[PDB]
Amino acid sequence: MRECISIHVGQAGVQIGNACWELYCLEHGIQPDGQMPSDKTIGGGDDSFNTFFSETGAGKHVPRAVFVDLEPTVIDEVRTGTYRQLFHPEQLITGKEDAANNYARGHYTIGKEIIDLVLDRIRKLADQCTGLQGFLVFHSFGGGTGSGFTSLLMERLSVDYGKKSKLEFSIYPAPQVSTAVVEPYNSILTTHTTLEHSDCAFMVDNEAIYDICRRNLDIERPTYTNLNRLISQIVSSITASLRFDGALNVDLTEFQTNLVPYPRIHFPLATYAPVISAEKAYHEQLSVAEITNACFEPANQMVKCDPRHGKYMACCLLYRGDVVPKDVNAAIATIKTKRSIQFVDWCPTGFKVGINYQPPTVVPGGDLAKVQRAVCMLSNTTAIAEAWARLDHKFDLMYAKRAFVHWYVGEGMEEGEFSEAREDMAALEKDYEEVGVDSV
Amino acid sequence: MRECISIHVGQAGVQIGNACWELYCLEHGIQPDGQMPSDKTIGGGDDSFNTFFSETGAGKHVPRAVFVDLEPTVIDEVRTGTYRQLFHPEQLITGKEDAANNYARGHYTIGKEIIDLVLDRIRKLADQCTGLQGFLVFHSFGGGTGSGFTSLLMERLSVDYGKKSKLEFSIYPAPQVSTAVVEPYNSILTTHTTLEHSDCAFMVDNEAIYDICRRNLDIERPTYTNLNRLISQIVSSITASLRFDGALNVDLTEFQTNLVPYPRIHFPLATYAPVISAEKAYHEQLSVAEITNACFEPANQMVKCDPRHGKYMACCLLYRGDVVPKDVNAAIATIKTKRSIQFVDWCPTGFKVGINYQPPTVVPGGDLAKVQRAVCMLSNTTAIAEAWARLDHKFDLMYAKRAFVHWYVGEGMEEGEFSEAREDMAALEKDYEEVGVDS
Amino acid sequence: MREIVHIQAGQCGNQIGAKFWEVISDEHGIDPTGSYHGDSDLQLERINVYYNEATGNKYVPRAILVDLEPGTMDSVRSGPFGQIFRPDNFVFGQSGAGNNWAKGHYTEGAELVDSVLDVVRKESESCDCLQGFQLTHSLGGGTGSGMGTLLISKIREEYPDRIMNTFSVMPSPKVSDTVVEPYNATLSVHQLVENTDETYCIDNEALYDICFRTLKLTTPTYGDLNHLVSATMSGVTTCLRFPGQLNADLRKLAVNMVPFPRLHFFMPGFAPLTSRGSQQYRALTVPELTQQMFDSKNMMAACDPRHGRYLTVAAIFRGRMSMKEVDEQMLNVQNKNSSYFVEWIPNNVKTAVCDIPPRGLKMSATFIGNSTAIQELFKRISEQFTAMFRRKAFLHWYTGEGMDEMEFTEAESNMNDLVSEYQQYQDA
Amino acid sequence: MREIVHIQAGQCGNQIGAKFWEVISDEHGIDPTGSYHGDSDLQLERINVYYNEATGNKYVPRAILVDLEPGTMDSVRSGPFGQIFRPDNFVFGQSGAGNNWAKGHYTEGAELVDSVLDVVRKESESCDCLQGFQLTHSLGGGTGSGMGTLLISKIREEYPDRIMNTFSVMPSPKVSDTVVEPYNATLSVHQLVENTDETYCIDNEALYDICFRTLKLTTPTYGDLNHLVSATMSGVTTCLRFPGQLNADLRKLAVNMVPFPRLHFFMPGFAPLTSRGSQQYRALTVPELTQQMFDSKNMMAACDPRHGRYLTVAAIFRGRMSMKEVDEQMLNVQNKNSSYFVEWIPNNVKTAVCDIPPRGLKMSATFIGNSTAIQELFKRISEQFTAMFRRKAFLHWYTGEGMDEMEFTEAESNMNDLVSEYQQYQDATAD
Ligand SMILES: Nc1nc2c(ncn2[C@@H]2O[C@H](COP(=O)(O)OP(=O)(O)OP(=O)(O)O)[C@@H](O)[C@H]2O)c(=O)[nH]1
Ligand SMILES: Nc1nc2c(ncn2[C@@H]2O[C@H](COP(=O)(O)OP(=O)(O)OP(=O)(O)O)[C@@H](O)[C@H]2O)c(=O)[nH]1
Ligand SMILES: Nc1nc2c(ncn2[C@@H]2O[C@H](COP(=O)(O)OP(=O)(O)O)[C@@H](O)[C@H]2O)c(=O)[nH]1
Ligand SMILES: Nc1nc2c(ncn2[C@@H]2O[C@H](COP(=O)(O)OP(=O)(O)O)[C@@H](O)[C@H]2O)c(=O)[nH]1
Ligand SMILES: COc1ccc(/N=N\c2cc(OC)c(CCBr)c(OC)c2)cc1O
Ligand SMILES: [Ca+2]
Ligand SMILES: [Ca+2]
Ligand SMILES: [Mg+2]
Ligand SMILES: [Mg+2]
Ligand SMILES: [Mg+2]
Ligand SMILES: [Mg+2]
Repeated sequence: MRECISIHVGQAGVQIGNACWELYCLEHGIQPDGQMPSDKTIGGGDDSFNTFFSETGAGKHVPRAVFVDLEPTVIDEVRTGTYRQLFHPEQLITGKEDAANNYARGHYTIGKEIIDLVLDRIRKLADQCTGLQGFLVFHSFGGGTGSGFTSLLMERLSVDYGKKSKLEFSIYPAPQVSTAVVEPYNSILTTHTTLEHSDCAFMVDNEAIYDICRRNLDIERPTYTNLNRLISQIVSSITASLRFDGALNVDLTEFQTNLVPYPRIHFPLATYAPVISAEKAYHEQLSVAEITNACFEPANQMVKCDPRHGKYMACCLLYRGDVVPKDVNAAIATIKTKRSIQFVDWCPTGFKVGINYQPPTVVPGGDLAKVQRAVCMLSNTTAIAEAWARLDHKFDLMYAKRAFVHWYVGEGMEEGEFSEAREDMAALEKDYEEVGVDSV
Repeated sequence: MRECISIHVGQAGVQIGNACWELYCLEHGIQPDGQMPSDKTIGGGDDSFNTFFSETGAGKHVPRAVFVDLEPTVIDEVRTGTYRQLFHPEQLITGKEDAANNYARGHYTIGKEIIDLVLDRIRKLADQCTGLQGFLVFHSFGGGTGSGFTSLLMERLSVDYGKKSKLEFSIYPAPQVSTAVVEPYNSILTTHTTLEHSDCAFMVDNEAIYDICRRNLDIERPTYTNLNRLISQIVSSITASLRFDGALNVDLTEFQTNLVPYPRIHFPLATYAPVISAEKAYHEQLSVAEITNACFEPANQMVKCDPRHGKYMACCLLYRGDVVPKDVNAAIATIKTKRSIQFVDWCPTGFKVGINYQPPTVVPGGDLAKVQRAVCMLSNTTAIAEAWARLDHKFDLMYAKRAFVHWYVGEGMEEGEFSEAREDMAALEKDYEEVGVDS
Repeated sequence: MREIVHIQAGQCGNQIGAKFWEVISDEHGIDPTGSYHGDSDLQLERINVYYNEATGNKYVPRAILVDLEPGTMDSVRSGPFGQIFRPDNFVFGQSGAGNNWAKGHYTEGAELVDSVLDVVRKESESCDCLQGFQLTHSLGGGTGSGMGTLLISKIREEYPDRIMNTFSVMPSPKVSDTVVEPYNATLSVHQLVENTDETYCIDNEALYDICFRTLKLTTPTYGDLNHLVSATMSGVTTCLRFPGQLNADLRKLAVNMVPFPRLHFFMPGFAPLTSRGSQQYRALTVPELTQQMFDSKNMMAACDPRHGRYLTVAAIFRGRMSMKEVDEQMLNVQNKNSSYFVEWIPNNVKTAVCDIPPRGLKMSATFIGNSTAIQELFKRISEQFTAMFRRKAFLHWYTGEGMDEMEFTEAESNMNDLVSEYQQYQDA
Repeated sequence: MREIVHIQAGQCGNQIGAKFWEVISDEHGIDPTGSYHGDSDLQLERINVYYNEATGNKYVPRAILVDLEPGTMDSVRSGPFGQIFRPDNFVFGQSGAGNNWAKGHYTEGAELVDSVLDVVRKESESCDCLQGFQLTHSLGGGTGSGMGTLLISKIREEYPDRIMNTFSVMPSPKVSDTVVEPYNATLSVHQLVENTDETYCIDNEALYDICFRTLKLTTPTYGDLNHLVSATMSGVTTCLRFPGQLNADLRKLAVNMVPFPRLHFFMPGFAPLTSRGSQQYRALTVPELTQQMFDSKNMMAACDPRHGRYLTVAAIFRGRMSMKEVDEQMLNVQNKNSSYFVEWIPNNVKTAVCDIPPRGLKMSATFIGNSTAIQELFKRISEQFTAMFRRKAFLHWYTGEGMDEMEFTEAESNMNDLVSEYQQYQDATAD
C-alpha cells in the first residue's frame, strides 16, 4: 500500500538504479531471482517493502521501477547482470541513438520518439497499485538524456498524474568526472524546466561524493562504482522510512512537510555518517554522538557549500540501527551548544528525528565498513544556494560568447529559452536570499 | 369536612414529601399497605385524618398527594420504597430530562409540555373532594424543576382553583448542600413569580437544618436523610391542626388569618424545640417553660436570623404532648419580661396557643429521641428579611456581570425578566423595612 | 437513560480513546470480551451511560472509531480490549490526512464524513435519552483536528440541542510531529469556540513537563503521556459513571461551569501523579491530595493558575475518606488562595466524593477549573502561528487544497478575541 | 550499432586510407582475410563501428575506395589487406584529374559522382544506426581535393543530420606535388568551412619537419610521412573503437570541441613521436607524455600552440598507467599553461584512457586541440595563394573548365574571415 514507482533515466540514473536495487534486495532478503524466503504471503500482501516491490503468483518480487535510456549499452548491462532476472524486459526501455550531451535532443529530437512508450510502461506499473503515492526520478543534470528527456518526462507526468508527488534524486556536475563541456547549459535548462513539476529534489554533488570517497574511504581514484555505492546508501536511508516499519519510524511525507516551506524552496541538503573504511572501522566503534556531530561537518555533505554561512529552516535526522532516543537527545543538546545552528526567525528551531531499527547493509566487495548505527541528516539551509551560484556562473561565462549554443539552436531551440532558464535561476537565487532575511 | 391536596415538585419536594407521608402514617396508625385497624368506618368516614387520606372500598388509606419530577430516578424510589403500596401509579408523574438547574428550562421549555398532564392528574384528586380547602406545595428554591416548574404550577392553580388556598414549604438554598451555582438566580425568579399566588410560605433554610443536625444530633456530615427527617417533624407539627381534632388552624385559611396580615409579607419563621439525640439514652425532660423559652433562641430557628432586631406581627405556639394550659401561661409570663419581644403597634402583642395531647412520633431507627412534650412556634417577624437580603446580594454579584444569563435567555426567557424579579425583591425588602423599622 | 455517544478520530484521539475504554472498563468490572466480572452493584447502576447492553448479557461501548488511514485502526483492533468494540463502528479511509487540517476538514475527510454520520445516528437511534457527544482528538494533526471539527459541525446540525463535549490535546514544540501544528491548532480552536459546549484542554506541553520534571522520566513516550491522559479522563468522568449525592450529566456540568458561552475551555488537574509501574505504598492524607491537586505542577495545561482567576471550580475525591476532612481541606484551600477566585460568583467551588477509587490507588482527586489563566495557552499557540503566518511559510500545503489566506486571518483574529475576553474577567 | 561509413578519394586519400585499415585491423585482431584472430574481448565490442559482419565470421571494412584514375586502386588491392575490402566498393574512373581542383569538382568528378553515391547508399542503408561519414583526402590534388568536396556536398544533401568528418591533408612545398597546390587548397578549405562538422588538419609541412628534425630522416618519403598519419588516425579514433564513454561517438566529439560552427578544424598531436629513432633511454612516464604532447614539435600541424589559445582540448592516453597520475599531470599542464586557455569556456580539457596501447608501444598519448593558433596554417596557404592569384598565374587551367575569377576571390575572402574569426576569439576575455 502507498506504492512508489522509481524511474531511472540515462546512464547516471540507470547505474544508480542498479546500486539501489541491489542494496534494497540485500536489505530485505530478496534473492537475485526475485525469491524472498522470509515472505510468507504468496502473490501479494501489504507489507512495508511492498511499497517498492510487487509480487507474482510464483513468489517473485519485482521492483516497481522503469529504466530508460536513449541508447542500450548501459541498460544492456542490467539485462545481463547479476540481477537480470529481477526485472521483466518491459521495464527496461532503450533507444538506438542518445542525446549527444544535448538537452535539445533529449527533450525533442530523439526523446519525442520514445516518450509515449515510456509513459505506457509507467501506466502499466501504476495500474498495479492500490494507492500510488508518487514517483522517484533518478537522473543526471549534465547528460543529454538525464536533463532533456527527464524534463520531457516530468512535464508529461504532471499531465497524466496531476499533482501526484514527484521526487528527484539528481546528480550535480563536477569537473573531476564531467564528460561534457556543455553540462552547465543542460543543468540550467533542466532545472528551470522541472522546478514547477517537482515537489522535492535531492542533489548529489559529484565533487562532494568524490572527495568523501578519497578522504574517508582511502580510494586513490574513485570511479562511478565507488560514487554509486555511497549514493545508494543515502538513497536507502531516505526511502527506508517507506520500506520498513517501526515504533519510531517516521514517514518521508512527514519530513516533506517540514522540509519545503515554499514550493520553489524544495532542495534539501543531505549528510551521511559514518563513511569509514574497514581498516579504520575495525578499532573504533562510533557512538550516536560521534555520528551526529559528523552531520554538521561541511566535509560530509552531499553538496559543496558552507552551512554556517546560511540559515536553517528545517533539520531532520534519520537514524538507522542500534540507536535509542535517549542517546539522540543527549547528542543534539551538546550539538546545539558547541555548534552554530542558526535558524530563520519564522520557524521553530527543532530537530525532527526518526529511528529505523533495521541496521545498515553493505554490498559484498564494497568499500564501506559494516557499522551498527548510521544517520542521514536532511536539512533545508539557504547555504545550498552556493551550488546554484557556482553552476550559474559557469553558464554565464559561456553564454556571454554564445559558445556551443548552435548545437541547441540547430535542434530547434531558441536563444530565448536560454535567457528564460537563466532568468529563472536568477530569481531562485534571490528567493533564497529573501527567505533568510529577518522579519519586520 | 374539607380536603387538602399536597403537591411535591422536584427532588427536594419529593424526598421531603416521602419523609412526611411516612411520618403521617406512623402518627395516624396507617400501615405501609394502606390499612388502618384503628379506623372503624371502612372505605368511608369524615374523620380529621380524612383531610389528607381518602379511602377505598377495600379499606386502603390513600394520601391526597401528587408527586411530579421532570426525571424519574427520584420518584422511582417512592415507586419501589417501603410505602410503594400506598400510592396509585397516576399519583407519580415523571418526565424524561430535568431542568438542568435552570429556572427558564423548568418554567418554559420542559414546563410547557408537562403542565397539562399534571393539572389533569390533580383534577382527578380534586373531583374526589367534597369541600377542598386548597393545596400544600413542596419544592426547593434552587432546583430548575423546584423553582421553574413550581411557579408555573402556582400560576395555573390560581386560574383553575380561584377561591382555594395555596400553602408553600420552600427549601432555601445553602452552600453546604447546594448543588448548583445559579441557585440564587432560580430563587429570585421563582419568588417573584409565586408571590401573588401563595397565601403563606414556610421557608426552611438548609443551613439552619444542617447546623441543628450537627449541633443537637451529633451528625458530622448530615445527608438529605437526616435533613429531611427533621424537616418533616416541623412540617408535621405545622399540619397537625389539619389532620387532628382541634380548634386552632383547622383549615388553610386560618394559617393566613392568624399569620399573614399583609399579603406580600407572608413568610412566617418556624422555631422548633426540643431536638434531642436519640443516642442520648438518659436525658432530662424539658418543661413547658424550658421548651417555650428555647423558641426564642436563634439556634433553633428554621432560618438563621435575629428576631430581637425586628418586630412581630403574629405569634403562634403549637405544643404536642404533655402540656396543661396553666404551664403555658406561666411560661409566656416569664419570656415577656426576660426576652425582647416587640410587636408592631398596629397589632395586638400576644400569643395564639394550640395544644395537641398526642406527643410527637419519631420514625423508628431515626435520629431524634422520643419526647413527652414539644413545641413549634410560628411567628411573622420582620427579622426574616435578612434571608431576602443575603439572597438579593448574591443575585447582584452575578447579575452585575451577566454571568450564566445566556443559559436562561437560550430557553426563551427574556433578560428583562431578571430585573423585573429583582425589582420585586427590592420592593419586598422595603416592605419589611417599613413594617418594623424605626428612626 | 442519559446515554453518551463517544467518538475518537485520528491517531491521538484513537490512542487516548482506546486507553479511556480500557481504564473505565476495568473500573466497571467489564473484561475484554464485554462480560461483567465485578463485585459491586455500583459498577452497573449507570453502566448504560457508556455501554449498550448486548443480546447475551455482555456490554459493548457506545464508541465510534474514525480515521483517514487504517494504521491506528489495526493497532486498536489488536490491543487488549480491541475485541470489545462493535466491528461495524470502525470507519476509516486509506489516504490519510498528512498532518494537514485542510485535507481532514475539506478534501479527504469530505467523503468519509457521511459514513461516520451514518453510524452516529444508528448509535443515537438506539439511545433512550441521548445526552450528548464526547470526542477525543488532537488539534495539531489533520484527521482529528480537521475532520474532528468537521464532524462536530455535522453533528450539531442534526442534534442542535444535545451537548457537545471534547477532550482536545494541544500541540507543543516539546512533543512535535510537524511544524504546521500551530496552523492546525489555530484553525481548530476557532471551530471549538463556536461549536462545542465543553472542551477539556489537555496540553502536551504540560504532559511532557510532568513526565520529565516531576515523574523523573528522561525520554518520555506517548505511552507515558497517555497514562496521564487516561487517569484524567477517568476522574473527570467519574460523576457521569457512578451514582452519588450529585447525579451529574453533561448539561448540568455546562450550566454550572460556563458563565459566558465562549469561555468553555477547562484546565484539568489530577493527584497523585503516578507512573506506569508506580508503587503507591504510602497513601496520601486528604490534606496532601488537596494541596497537590491545586499546585501548578499537577495541571494538565501549561498555565500558572496564580497568573489568573478561577471562575468556577469542580473537584471529585475518589476512595474511602472522611467526607468531613474533604470539606474542611477544600474550604481551607479557598481561604489560602482567596485572591485566585473571582468574588462575583458566590460559592463557585463545588466538590463531590465517590467511594470507588481507580485501579491501583487507595484515593485520588481530580479537578476542573474554568480559569482565565487558560489564556496563556492560547497566547502560546498564537505566537507560533504568527511567526510563520507573518511570512506565509508552509501555507502552500493548505492553499493547494482550496483554502484561502483569509480563513487563516479569520481563525487567528477570533483566537486573539478569546484571549481578550479571558483578560476582561481577570480584572473584575 | 554506431556505424561510420569511410570514404577514401585520390592518391593521398587511398594511401593513408589503406594504412589506416592496416593499423586498426591489427589492433582489433583481423587478418587480411577478415577472420578474427585476437585474444581480448575488448577488440570486438565496438567492431561494428568500422566493420560489417560478413557471413562466416568475416569482418569487412565499411570503406568506399574512389579515384578518377585506376593507378592507386590497383595498388591498394595488391598491398597488405587488399583482399579485405569489398570489390564492389571500388569506384575508379580513367580520365584522371591532372591535379586540377576544377576537374574533380565540376567536370570529371561530376561524371563519376553518381556511381560513388550508389555505393554510399548501399552501405548507409545497411546500417543499424548510421552515425556519420569520415573522408580521407588531400587538399592539394585534383581528385580528393575537387571531387572529395563534391562528394561531401552530395552526401550532405541526402544525410543532412549526420556527422561529416574529414582527414584533410594540407600541402607543403617541402613535399610539393604540383605548383598549383595553393589554389586547390584554398578552393577546398572554402568547402570544408561550410560543409563539414569536424576536420582534422594533417599538415604535410609538419609531417616533413618531424621526419627531418626529430626522426632524423634526410630523405623522407611518402611512406615515412604516412607512418605519422596512421599513428594519428589510430589514436584520434581510439575512443570510437574501444569500450568507454567520453567522445564515444562523432557527435559527442563535435558538441564538446566545436563552440562555433565554422571553427571546426582540429590540431592533432602525438607522443612518443620517436617511432623508430636511435635514442633509447626513453623511459616514458605519464609526466613526459603530457609535457611532449603539448609541445609544438609534436603537432601534426605546423602551428605553435603558444602563439594562440586553446578553445577546447581532448587528450587520450593508451596503455597501462595510473589514472591518478594522468589526472594530476593533466591538471599540472593547465595550471602551468593557464595563459593559453580561454577562461570563458570552463573545464575545456577532457581526458580519456584506454587499456589497449598501439602496436609496439608500452604507452602512447594522442591530443586533439581546437586552438586559435591554427590561423598560422591558413595564413600560410593564403599568402601562397595570393602570390599566384595576384599575377593571375595558371588561372586558365581553371577557367577552361568553366570556373570564373569570382569563385577564386570568394574562397579567398572566406578563408581570410576564418583567420579573422580565430583571432577574434583569441583576444576575447571573460571580463
Ligand atoms: N554519480 C554518477 N554520475 C554519473 C554516472 N554516470 C554519469 N554521471 C555523470 O552524469 C553526467 C553525464 O550524464 P550521463 O548520465 O552520462 O548522460 P545521459 O543522461 O545518458 O545523456 P546522453 O549520453 O547525452 O544521452 C556527468 O556529470 C557524469 O559525471 C554514474 O554512474 N554516477
Ligand atoms: N432539604 C433538602 N434539600 C434538598 C433536597 N434535595 C435537594 N435539595 C436542595 O434543593 C436544591 C436543588 O433542588 P432539587 O430539588 O435538587 O432540584 P430539582 O427540582 O430536581 O431541579 P432540576 O434537577 O434542575 O430539574 C439545592 O439547594 C439542594 O441542596 C432534599 O432532599 N432535602
Ligand atoms: N498526548 C498525545 N499526543 C499525541 C499522540 N499522538 C499524537 N499526538 C499529538 O497530536 C498531534 C498530531 O496529531 P495526530 O493525532 O498524530 O494526527 P491525525 O492522525 O491527523 O489526527 C501532535 O501534536 C502530536 O504530538 C498521543 O498518543 N498522545
Ligand atoms: N602524406 C601524404 N601525402 C600524400 C600522399 N600522396 C599524395 N600526397 C599529397 O597529396 C597532394 C596531392 O594530392 P594527390 O593525392 O597526389 O592527388 P589526387 O589524387 O588528385 O587527390 C600533395 O600535397 C602530396 O604531397 C601520401 O601517400 N601521403
Ligand atoms: C459550579 O460548579 C459546578 C460544576 C459542575 C456541576 N455539575 N456536576 C458535576 C460536577 C463535577 O465536578 C466536581 C463533575 C466531576 C468532575 Br472532577 C461532573 O462530571 C464531569 C459533574 C455542578 C456545579 O455546581
Ligand atoms: Ca508477500
Ligand atoms: Ca374511615
Ligand atoms: Mg547513456
Ligand atoms: Mg430533578
Ligand atoms: Mg501523526
Ligand atoms: Mg599525385
